[PDB]
Amino acid sequence: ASPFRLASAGEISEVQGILRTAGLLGPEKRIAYLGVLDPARGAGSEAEDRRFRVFIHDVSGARPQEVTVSVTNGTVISAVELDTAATGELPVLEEEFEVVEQLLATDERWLKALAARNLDVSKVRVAPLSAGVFEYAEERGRRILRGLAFVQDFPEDSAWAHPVDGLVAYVDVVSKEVTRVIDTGVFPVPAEHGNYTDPELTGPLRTTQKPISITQPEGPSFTVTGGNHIEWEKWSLDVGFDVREGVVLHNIAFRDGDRLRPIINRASIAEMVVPYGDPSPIRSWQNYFDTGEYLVGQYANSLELGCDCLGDITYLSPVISDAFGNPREIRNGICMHEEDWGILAKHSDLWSGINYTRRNRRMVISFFTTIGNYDYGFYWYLYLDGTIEFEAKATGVVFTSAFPEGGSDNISQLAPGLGAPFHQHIFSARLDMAIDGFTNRVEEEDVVRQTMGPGNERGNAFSRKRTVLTRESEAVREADARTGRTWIISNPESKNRLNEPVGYKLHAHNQPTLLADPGSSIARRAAFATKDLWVTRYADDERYPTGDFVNQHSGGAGLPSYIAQDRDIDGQDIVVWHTFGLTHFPRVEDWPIMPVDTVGFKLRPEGFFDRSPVLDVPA
Amino acid sequence: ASPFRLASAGEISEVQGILRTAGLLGPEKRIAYLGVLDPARGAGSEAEDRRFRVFIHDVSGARPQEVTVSVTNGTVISAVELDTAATGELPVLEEEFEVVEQLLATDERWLKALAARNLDVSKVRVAPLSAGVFEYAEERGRRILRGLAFVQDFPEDSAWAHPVDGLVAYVDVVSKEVTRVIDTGVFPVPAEHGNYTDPELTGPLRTTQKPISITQPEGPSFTVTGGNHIEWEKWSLDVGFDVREGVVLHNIAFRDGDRLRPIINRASIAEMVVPYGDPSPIRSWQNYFDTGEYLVGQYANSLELGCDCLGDITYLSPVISDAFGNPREIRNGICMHEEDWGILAKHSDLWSGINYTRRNRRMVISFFTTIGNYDYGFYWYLYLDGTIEFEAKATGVVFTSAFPEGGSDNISQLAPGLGAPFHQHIFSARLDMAIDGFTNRVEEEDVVRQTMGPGNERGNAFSRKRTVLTRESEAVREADARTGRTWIISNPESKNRLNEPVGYKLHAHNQPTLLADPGSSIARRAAFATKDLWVTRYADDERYPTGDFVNQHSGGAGLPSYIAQDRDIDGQDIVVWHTFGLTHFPRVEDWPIMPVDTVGFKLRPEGFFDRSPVLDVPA
Ligand SMILES: [Cu+2]
Ligand SMILES: [Cu+2]
Ligand code: NA
Ligand code: NA
Repeated sequence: ASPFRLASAGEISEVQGILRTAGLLGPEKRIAYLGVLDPARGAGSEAEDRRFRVFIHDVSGARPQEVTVSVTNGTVISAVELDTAATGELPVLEEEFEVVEQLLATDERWLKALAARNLDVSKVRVAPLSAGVFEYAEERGRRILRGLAFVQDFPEDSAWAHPVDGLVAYVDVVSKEVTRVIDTGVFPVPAEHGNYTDPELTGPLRTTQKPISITQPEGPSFTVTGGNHIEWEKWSLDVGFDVREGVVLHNIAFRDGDRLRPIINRASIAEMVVPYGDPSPIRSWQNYFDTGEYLVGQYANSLELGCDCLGDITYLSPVISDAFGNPREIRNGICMHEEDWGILAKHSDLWSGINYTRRNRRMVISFFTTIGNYDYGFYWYLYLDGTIEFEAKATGVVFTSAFPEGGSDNISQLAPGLGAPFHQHIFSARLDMAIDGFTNRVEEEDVVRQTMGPGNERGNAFSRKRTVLTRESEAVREADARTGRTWIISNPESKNRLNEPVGYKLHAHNQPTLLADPGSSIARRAAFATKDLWVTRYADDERYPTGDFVNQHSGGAGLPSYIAQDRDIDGQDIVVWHTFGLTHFPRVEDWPIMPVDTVGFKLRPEGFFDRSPVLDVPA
Repeated sequence: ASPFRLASAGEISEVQGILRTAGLLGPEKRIAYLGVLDPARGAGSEAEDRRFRVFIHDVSGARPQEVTVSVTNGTVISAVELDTAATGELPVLEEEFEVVEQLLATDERWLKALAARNLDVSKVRVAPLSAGVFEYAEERGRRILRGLAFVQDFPEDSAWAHPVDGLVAYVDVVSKEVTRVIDTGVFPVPAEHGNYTDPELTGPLRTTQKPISITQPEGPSFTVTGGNHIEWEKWSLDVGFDVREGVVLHNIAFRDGDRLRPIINRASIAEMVVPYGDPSPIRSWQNYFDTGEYLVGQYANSLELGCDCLGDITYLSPVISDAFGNPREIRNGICMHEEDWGILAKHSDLWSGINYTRRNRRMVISFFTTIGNYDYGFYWYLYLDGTIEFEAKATGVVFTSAFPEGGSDNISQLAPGLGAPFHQHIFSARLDMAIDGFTNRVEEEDVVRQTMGPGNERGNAFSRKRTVLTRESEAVREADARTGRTWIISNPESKNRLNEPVGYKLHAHNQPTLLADPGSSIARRAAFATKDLWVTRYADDERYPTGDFVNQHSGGAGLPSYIAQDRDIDGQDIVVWHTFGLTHFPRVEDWPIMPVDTVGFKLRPEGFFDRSPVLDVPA
């Protein structure tokens, strides 16, 4: 039955077949995105209709299309020609990755720039970098990538150690033309290698680590049915996968006694952006929307046992479409396991004589992706006590530049002559809430300090206040760590045994939000990133905080447009969008490969249950 | 040699003998605190002098003494009589715990109050609660405890479910007199039990948890020598234990190539306070300095294998003095183990074809203590990548009251008629820094946003600024989460290969600090808790942010007194004092036994190393 099951090879093949039969997938067409759509609200009672959404690119220069297909019924539901100058370009295609370097290698301007620096063109790697929207009128409606160069001394060399600063190129990847080559002057190309598997750099490998063995002799405590339905320690959910968003959780619910109680209808990382803070014209345009522009799911790693995921691991192997509509498996792309999480609850009582200790555990659902130099792990955690948590783990190799003679206010030094421009990695978690069902509301809760005086003669009292966000125009909120600000999602029509509305409290890390000037291109294209919390009324076409087409798309779409509708969110079907990020001033310790750093958020039950939900956990 | 070794049973007995011989430990004397002193600065070339500090109480009413003994030389170094009305009372004595209930049980005022509520005196437990300093002039110079009552229906009942509100009593535990009994009127005593091992409340215990087995077939990767010297994955340290502070870390250093590089000379939790935010006179005086008043180390639990600490565990069993100077072992009081910590670093490179993944681990040193209703786990972590972290885990049973008819702005409802007053748990970590040696300084680092305009035409630039804290008067700092504020401890005389001062960066959680009105008794007694970061010049007698004697002691000592000296801290031997805490508005899920919640901080290397320190970690 499972309408939330993962896409199968057969379903993608059938989408291909339906598109072909309908005249929409001839030899010049390429699929830039393909994913299954979620069931409509209230569709459970009706029969399944598995629908897929497809963005089709045309290599001959014709306009791209957005298409929705019914794989159940073998039909095309809708097909619409896109005007990309207006609504945005399609996501970067796998196959364009090589094109920037290939075109530049026979361009006379590019070759002149390389010859000035005594660089062999065969050794020069060029990254295919998203272009954004700046002052170049000719780029409007054209698929552009920008190119930054890095020297690779030999095939196994880390080119990131050898950035070619002072040089950037712009390329039309459809007409296959180089539009601009900018050379602001030569900088020394940093000479030290950054080869972290070279014994010369690592030194002798440590022989001091003794093994750690994590086993489950009776297997894991979770079950998987229907391919992707998880049941674990009162929790129930479906693990989806999408080529854009990556791992998506559906139908997060908790079995409280005899009742399956919904909590979150859909949880995803709906966008992530990496804005750079270096004003050099060589990099001042760079803002990588890894999710919206590159599609993080499509570059999910195959994860190796005992290396990437340790313990008793159950894998999912999601299937995606290649550029022609053939199915492609990402073998062992999703890890699922439970792990011990220390003490859950403990008390040694002075009067009863009873000593009591219980252990915690969490269910982990993760994937790891690679976008150029960056590698990111996306981890969702469900805990015994009802807590839900997301954690992003950032690693890879830092994006480099030259380090200016005389230093920099916007770049860190990593090695002689080698710099790393300052940047942020900013995520948007889209939480389609369903606290005990769909009738929800959000309150902002602040700690309230009280003045010494009447009613508080010793000046010890403190309190809190809650402010209901009633309409979307009032629902764009900022952090206030000093006042312990959190946000509670509750169901005003579902009360606990103490007659208080059931709820969940979102605890943010209160890291800095987008630092760019509010008048910048990135502040408009990533408006979501300027505020910590947004609440919208649910709509099926409001999927991403940046809109459907982010690549080379100005403001116009996404959260600021959604919120303008000023819809009722006080006891309605709502969606929370939480912005959270890492602000990275690279350190020498990040070079030549960066140790993991983390950011995330959690939600904890807040009067959702009638007492602790973990009293039945055994010793 | 090991001058940082744990106190032995023999040393404690020998201190007893030296005190007895000196005429300082007759039959009326009791030891309220005993601990080993750290070696003086510059020791190492000179032979060992193990010195112990002792606070000696007199049950006959004589003035207490502070005494320092050289156990090496068999001498009393110093003995001084204390005027407690001036400098503070000694910590609460174990033997005083029973006294409050016992004295109240034959007091006619107390009995009248219990009779008004139809409570059998034999069933009424009375907590021995620290008194603080308020308006009661007769308490000055007297050892007072206050008593709040909880009914126990039978021996194994959790009395916390049955608070007796409207009633409090004050008792002189030396003269054995009840000074005051206050009855502001009857409240219903909540009737539901809170017995978390009663099958009627737990229901059938889960049978769904399959085992998780964590083993190390070759044993652990760390060594223990000299009883408490740890070496693990380049780290070196000594694990101390004190009855006041609990686990204390000494000589944290990292072996970088051939050189042992100090980072932190001493790390401890030097105070922790639990202020309550209920303005009822029954509780408005309550502020529990678990460390300074009660001594958290003395109540450290014996930790059961597979239950409290999971995996291949190495235990220390610290020895403390009882009230008479006899040694007492806390068996398995400190857990030591290493554990896997997910991915350390990972990159799959598009150009080199090299795929690389390494796992992280951390060394864990912990203890768990119980202070009445509260139980707290203190965890120190050292990570492969040079990160140092502390985590506190708070659990136990919440402190209860009646829940007022018509609600409360300062108390949460947990069960019918049962409340939990709002409170905070606020810690002070004292980090005697030694970044590459003792010549250190602290900078406050904020993110700096930049305006769009000349030099920043696209409005993307961002930067940071660092402000050196030059003197103690400038070194009392507050959080600013919005600007990503951190604090860097560096050595201005030790530079990395890039000619930059080596450093470590402190990352705080930026939780609310002390909420009480600044004119309250607790704001003065816990002044440290009002600001996130303090920096002092090291002095051997500046051990606690609240001074040596916290019990019933007004302001006048501790950090505000130390900072007044306005000493140079710019390239000097300095101490960082970081305040961090949890603000707890109890939830129904916290009842009848609370799931663990956490707070802490970490320090990460910041140009301390010349490149990543984990390049030599094997696959
Ligand atoms: Cu980064
Ligand atoms: Cu608490
Ligand atoms: Na919703
Ligand atoms: Na120091």
